[PDB]
This record gives sequence, C-alpha cells and structure tokens, in this order.
Amino acid sequence: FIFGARNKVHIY
Amino acid sequence: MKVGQDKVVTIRYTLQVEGEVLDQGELSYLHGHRNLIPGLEEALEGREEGEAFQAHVPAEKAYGPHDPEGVQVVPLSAFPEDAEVVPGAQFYAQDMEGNPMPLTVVAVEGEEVTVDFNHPLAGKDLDFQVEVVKVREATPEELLHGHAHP
Ligand SMILES: [Cl-]
Ligand SMILES: [Cl-]
Ligand code: NA
Repeated sequence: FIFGARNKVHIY
Repeated sequence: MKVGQDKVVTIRYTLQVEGEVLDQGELSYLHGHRNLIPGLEEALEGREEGEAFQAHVPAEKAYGPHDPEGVQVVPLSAFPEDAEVVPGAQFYAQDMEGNPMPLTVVAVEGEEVTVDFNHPLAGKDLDFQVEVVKVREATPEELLHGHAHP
C-alpha cells in the first residue's frame, strides 16, 4: 500500500 | 549417522529472540525439503546424532527482513468496537480482495492507528539451542510425501 490502506483493509 | 539430505532427524530445541524464550520442544523432520526455516537446516547439516550446539540464525534465513512498507496507517473506525486497540494488540485482517493480512497495532494517535503487517519475527535474529536426538533413513513413503511420518 501507498495511500490505499485506509480504504482497503477489513479488520476482524 | 550424520544429518543430511533426505534423512529423518529428531531434534530437541529452545528458541530465544533477544534473550527471551519464545518456544521449545521436540520434533522430527525430513531434512532438505524446506520443512524448517533455512538457517536452522543449514545449522543442522552435517551434525552427528547426539550432537548439541548453538545456532544464531540471521533474519534473512528465518522469517525474513522487516519490510518498511508493512507499516501503514488505518482508521480507528476499521477496528471492531468491542476490541482493545492498543500497542501490541494483534488482529486478523484482510485486504479488499480477501487476502489475509494479519496485523499488530504499533500506535494510536486520535482516530489514526499505525499497524504493522510484517510477521512479528521479521527482522529478528533467532537463537537456538539444539540437540540432535536421532538420525535415520527415510522410508519410501516419507520420501514420496517429503515429510517425516507423524
Ligand atoms: Cl522452522
Ligand atoms: Cl498513529
Ligand atoms: Na520435514
């Protein structure tokens, strides 16, 4: 990720 | 018999990282088939049955280096509400495509959480105390499967 983590991770 | 390619080897071991014991036990493996981390098999290569020794395995030959790109900021709102989001806390996670990306929380600053997707032992050197309990030849079935039988 560069700028995409804040949109692209689901945490369970 | 010496440890070498295609031998079934039983070891007893203790694993420390930075002076703290993380694991210990006894296991059997088929040597030369990537069943243990590469630096541990390197250390075992050529040892005689009965030999006791120490092995310092560099990160590169264990769980790999720590990738800086594994450290990322995610929003606090992404975490489960019933969870404690504090430094050291581990969580299962996935990316948008469903690929597993478990993480450890590094820090929380307001509504921003710094996390680390690296394996917790990435970048760490591993220290082993090892005893070679037994070395024997593999059965044809063990060779076929590439693993010692349970
Ligand atoms: Cl291993
Ligand atoms: Cl943060
Ligand atoms: Na094995």
